[PDB]
Amino acid sequence: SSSIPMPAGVNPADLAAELAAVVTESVDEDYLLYECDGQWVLAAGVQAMVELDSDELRVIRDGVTRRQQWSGRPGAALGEAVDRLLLETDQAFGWVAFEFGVHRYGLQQRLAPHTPLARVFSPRTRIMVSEKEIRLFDAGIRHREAIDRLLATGVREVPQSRSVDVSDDPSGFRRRVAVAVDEIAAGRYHKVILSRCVEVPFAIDFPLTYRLGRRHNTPVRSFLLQLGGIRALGYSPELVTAVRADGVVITEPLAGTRALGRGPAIDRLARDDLESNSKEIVEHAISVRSSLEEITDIAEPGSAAVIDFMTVRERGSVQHLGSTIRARLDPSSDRMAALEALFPAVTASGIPKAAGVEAIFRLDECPRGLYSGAVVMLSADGGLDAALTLRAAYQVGGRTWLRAGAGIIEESEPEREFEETCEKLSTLTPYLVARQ
Ligand SMILES: C=C(Oc1cccc(C(=O)O)c1O)C(=O)O
Repeated sequence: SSSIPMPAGVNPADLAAELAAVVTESVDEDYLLYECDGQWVLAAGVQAMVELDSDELRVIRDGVTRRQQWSGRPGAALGEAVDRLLLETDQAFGWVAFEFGVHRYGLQQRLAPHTPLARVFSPRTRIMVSEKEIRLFDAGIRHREAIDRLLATGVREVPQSRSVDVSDDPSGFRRRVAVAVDEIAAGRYHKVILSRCVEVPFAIDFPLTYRLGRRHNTPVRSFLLQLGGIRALGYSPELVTAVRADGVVITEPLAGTRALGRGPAIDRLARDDLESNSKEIVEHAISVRSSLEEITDIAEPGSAAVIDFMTVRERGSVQHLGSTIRARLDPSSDRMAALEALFPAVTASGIPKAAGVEAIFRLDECPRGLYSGAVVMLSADGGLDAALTLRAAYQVGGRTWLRAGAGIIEESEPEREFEETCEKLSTLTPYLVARQ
């Protein structure tokens, strides 16, 4: 509801991130930038905030915090609070923790009090950036003036990045991998994704880092946020769930990994290896089966289908085997129920789910929080778009970190699994812009 023609030699990702940096800073506000199918949506300012925790639900608007106790499904509690936000505004944005998906698998009591499950907000203003134009939704005079100043200033040149060491293992990932391998060999579960955090020993400039890393990655979705004391950015390699206004539900499971970006002929050899490797084919097949079973739980009988099976999905520093699972949302179900059914992603949890999710509580640094959760965009028309939170950097308090994991199966070796985490961390490590 008002538009500005997109400038000549300006990329949408660069202008969207610059608007997020410069405009929100001049007004000192929180925001969330979400990239979805050629559109960069900047959700600027917080009109109301839904905070879902393990023990309480809070809705915060114009200084007033309303508290509620909730029981049963976290999805039903969040759904009720978000539908309310959406009666007022067209779109809501936020993040859903890994911990949101534990209730389905009987692990609710394992959550410590005040464990975040989700943060979803109604923005005061939305600025939508595409190749076509810049659209303004409910932008006030002060914001419009700040936008015009940004367009006249132009985009900042991105400085040289600063390197980070990913070779150290302070959290004993190699040790934790060996424990999971022993458990799988004993028949406890088939696969588990374990992870490790990597401390970034300097403050980074989130918008500039986002810009730099975006030039070198091909994610399904991307985000940049500053929300409630959390800064985060990511190049999501997978849609965990999308629910369209017409009832169509999609999930894009990934399983299997090879390095990418190492040179054309090297990348082709790795691509050919991935597509013919029995170990990778088996795991992908098993994951697509698990994913189909989950989507079946919320779909119209017999509406579930695999529309893309076992194809190479290129993701910057890595390439994965991917499938697309499509269904029709059953009338007895809803968008939150679909999210819960597909949560946490099989890709970043384990198989069987209940045993794999429980192994993560024992064998990984918990709560995972944003990592392996999702970044979400919800619409008043019933839409839900949820990007899997992998290939992301975070800043909370005075701490900046990266996080990456690997799929552990019976044949897994701690050394090769550690190397696999290095490949995934390389989606970001060469593009970290130091804060100036
Ligand atoms: C979990 C991470 O990445 C992954 C993505 C897709 C598949 C796998 C897998 O192991 O089959 C995988 O490990 C991470 O980037 O932290």
